[PDB]
Amino acid sequence: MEMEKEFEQIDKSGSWAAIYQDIRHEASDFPSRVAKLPKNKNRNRYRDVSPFDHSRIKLHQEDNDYINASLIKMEEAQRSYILTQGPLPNTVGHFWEMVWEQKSRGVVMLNRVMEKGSLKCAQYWPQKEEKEMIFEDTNLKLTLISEDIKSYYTVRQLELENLTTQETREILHFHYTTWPDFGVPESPASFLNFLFKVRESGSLSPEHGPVVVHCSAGIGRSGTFCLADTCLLLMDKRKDPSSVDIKKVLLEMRKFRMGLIQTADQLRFSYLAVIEGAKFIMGD
Ligand SMILES: O=C(O)C1c2ccccc2Oc2ccccc21
Repeated sequence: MEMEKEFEQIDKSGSWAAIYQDIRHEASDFPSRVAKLPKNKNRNRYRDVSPFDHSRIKLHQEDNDYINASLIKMEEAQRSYILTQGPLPNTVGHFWEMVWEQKSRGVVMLNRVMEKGSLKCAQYWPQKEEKEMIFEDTNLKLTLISEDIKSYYTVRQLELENLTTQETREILHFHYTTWPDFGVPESPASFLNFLFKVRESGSLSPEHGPVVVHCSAGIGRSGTFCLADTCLLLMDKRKDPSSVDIKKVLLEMRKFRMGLIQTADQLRFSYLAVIEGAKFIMGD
């Protein structure tokens, strides 16, 4: 069923809350035993958001390999994403260790450091060129190279170098700064413009490690970004683009991380974004 007609049918019937609860009911439940070990309590931002054991990212260290981060591997679409929480004061070094070890080119940030008057993640990147950051626990140095501030978002060029050797890779940083909590972007227009800037950078392409995507919990806004990207890629690949079922793609993605899409409004906005974005994919 053309999603655009499925969309109008749900809107006219006002059944978004009903559709959303049906997804919640059918979603995978896998163990998260490593996340719940007492040694890891200060590595989790939210008691109720944990990576499954089968899909969690492992840090390359013998001491403690745990980070709140999941590998979402889309087979039909040939895209991978790492979804993670906003870094905590004691996990900013782990965060950059993961980017290094997984060979990522891009970090996508969908939250502000402060929202609703509370801290939603650590200030984990440098704000001035001449004030670099050193992460002593993981032996990394991070330098701001350049910053491009636009109306809806900011792009930063960062230098990451192995202080174990001398390997130097440049990481890009895509910061959406207008998205509110459990809320929706302004018009899917600015969110789609942002998604197309990440794509144009190379950050989502198979010559690199998976993109790192976060918000505060790494399930709501983060979920909306990977769901919209994968659904548009499928529409581009298939003989019949009307065969793309957004609810079925979401349930596939929920095999790899719990809770993706946090509200019925986030589900509705994901539909809107894919419907408006398809008007480019199909040749306009
Ligand atoms: O499709 C593939 O060749 C491969 C893959 C194979 C089986 C299952 C999942 C899967 O995911 C991805 C994701 C990105 C790139 C390649 C793959």
